[PDB]
Amino acid sequence: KIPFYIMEEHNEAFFIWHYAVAEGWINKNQNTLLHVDEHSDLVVPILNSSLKSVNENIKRVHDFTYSELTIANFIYPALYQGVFSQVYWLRQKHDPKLNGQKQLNIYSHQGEGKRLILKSKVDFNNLFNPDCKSFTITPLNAQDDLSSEESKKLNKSVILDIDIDYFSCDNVSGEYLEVEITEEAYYDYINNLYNKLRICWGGNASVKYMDGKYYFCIIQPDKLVAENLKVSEDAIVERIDALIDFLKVNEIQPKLIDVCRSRLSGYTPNDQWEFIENTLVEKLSSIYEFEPIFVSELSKKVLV
Amino acid sequence: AKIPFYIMEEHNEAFFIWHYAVAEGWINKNQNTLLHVDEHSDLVVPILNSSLKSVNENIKRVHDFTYSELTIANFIYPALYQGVFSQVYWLRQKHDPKLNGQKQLNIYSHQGEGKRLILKSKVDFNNLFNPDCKSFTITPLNAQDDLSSEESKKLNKSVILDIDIDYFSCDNVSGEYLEVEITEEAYYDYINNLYNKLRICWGGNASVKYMDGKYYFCIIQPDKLVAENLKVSEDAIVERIDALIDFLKVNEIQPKLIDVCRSRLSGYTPNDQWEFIENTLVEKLSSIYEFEPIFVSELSKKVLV
Ligand SMILES: [Mg+2]
Ligand SMILES: [Mn+2]
Ligand SMILES: [Mn+2]
Ligand SMILES: [Mn+2]
Ligand SMILES: [Mn+2]
Repeated sequence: KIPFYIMEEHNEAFFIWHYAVAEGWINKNQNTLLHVDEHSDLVVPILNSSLKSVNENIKRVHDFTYSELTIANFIYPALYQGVFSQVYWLRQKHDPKLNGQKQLNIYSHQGEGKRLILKSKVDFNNLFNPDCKSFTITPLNAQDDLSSEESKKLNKSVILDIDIDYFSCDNVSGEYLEVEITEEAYYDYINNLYNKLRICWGGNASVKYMDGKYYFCIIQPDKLVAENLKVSEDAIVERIDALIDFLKVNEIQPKLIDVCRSRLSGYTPNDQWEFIENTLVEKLSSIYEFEPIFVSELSKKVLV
Repeated sequence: AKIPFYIMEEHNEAFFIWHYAVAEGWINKNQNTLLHVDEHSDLVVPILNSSLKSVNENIKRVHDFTYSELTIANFIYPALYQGVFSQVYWLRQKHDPKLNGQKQLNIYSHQGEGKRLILKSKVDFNNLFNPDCKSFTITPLNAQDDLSSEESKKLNKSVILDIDIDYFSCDNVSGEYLEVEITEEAYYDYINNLYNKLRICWGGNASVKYMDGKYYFCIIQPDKLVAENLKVSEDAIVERIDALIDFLKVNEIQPKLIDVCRSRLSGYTPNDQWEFIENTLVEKLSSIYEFEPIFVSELSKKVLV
């Protein structure tokens, strides 16, 4: 049986990886992240906690995961800790400019493990620096014919990290961020000349009134440049089958599989997420042996 | 002849002052130089709800737009798109070493509507004779720079002296700190729900706080202690004001309009220094220029009548 885990939001993947190392399902380091997602999740985080200290025990990892980790900044931390030595990002259609391997290195400011710094060329000072980790991020497609040399390089301690929004996505519902505010806060935003929030926070940011309630729209997606990434149930099935073929052809045997719904964040359509998860698990069960366990089960063992 | 001199609280108000200066005829409609003396570039490209073509119609319209869609960092490119300035010179204490020489840039609006601004490094073939497309330069400067006669000649044309007092002494941590009053429901969902969208999207870059029976959502800097401190001493401030006054004398700068921004309500200028910086700056500017400083409120007064 392959360890198989399902989470609501992607930051939880960090907790699952460290749990797997603790139980010994995957190795301490030199693992491969097969990151199957519409988004790269390669935001370089600044953290309050040192990633050196977070690693010590699983209870500390759990608290960090649901505190400082976002749904787009959870990979570079795992790379800085040396959990993965190479990342393969699988997408429906990649940007044309970005193609082939990318030789990168990550270190923290003054070795504190708080402010991560990304570089293409390894600095002379970071030569034989334990803080500095070298790795490669590669853009792949499910329809890519992979060479015998490239196939060998990918197939080393593989973690199959799948976000359901890979198959069908809604960036408009996903990007949109709001918080309910008081009438006093709403009024000051519009009418106060020097309301810091209006004149210091740009983009599409706004305040709105609905149902006798007030909201600060922190982030509104640009609907003019928004692509229609929501596809039919047939297109989803086709896309899931294409992933199975990529895994079959490259003879991928994961040491850990994790699935992210991304339906509470709204990136996966709310009327599809059940169909995509159910169909994926069915299709994954045809080539792999596993028992799907919800991430809550891991939390309960840690909290007690 | 006195130089029109206007003091404002926040930098978005500069846009209003520039268009007022055009309407009165203190400066020309176009081909002005923006001498931008500030710690921050204020070169955010804004996507707007109002067309910048329509905003320019009358001064009331400009005033409404300034206190609506503008931020303290996106007020320059709208003025460049409207053709108010043909070149910007950014005066900073210490620039990025990579940033050298004049940057040949052009700005145009999506479909010529004047709502969505698009910034480019080279003029697109379609925008070669397009009157919606404006060509300009943005150049870094230092107060210690000795300009050539060719350089000084190029720069010293219809100058607007645009000073943000955060150039002399700055606090980016105080300036970047934002908080908004939220409801009980919003506060307790953030606290109890692990999948609350504010939590999972922003993590340690945001937080919530309870103060005097009220709830706030706060945008915060993680590892705040390690963040840079640009707050300097009064002596350093005086030395830096003298350095500017010397640069203005040496290059024989005679501004058609001076505007000063406090940035103390936004908190970019330290609250214990802003009065000292402003008073010293105005005192040492009067040693090389003749003017009577007027607060931006007096301009707003006339428009709303
Ligand atoms: Mg706005
Ligand atoms: Mn993801
Ligand atoms: Mn995703
Ligand atoms: Mn400014
Ligand atoms: Mn400034």
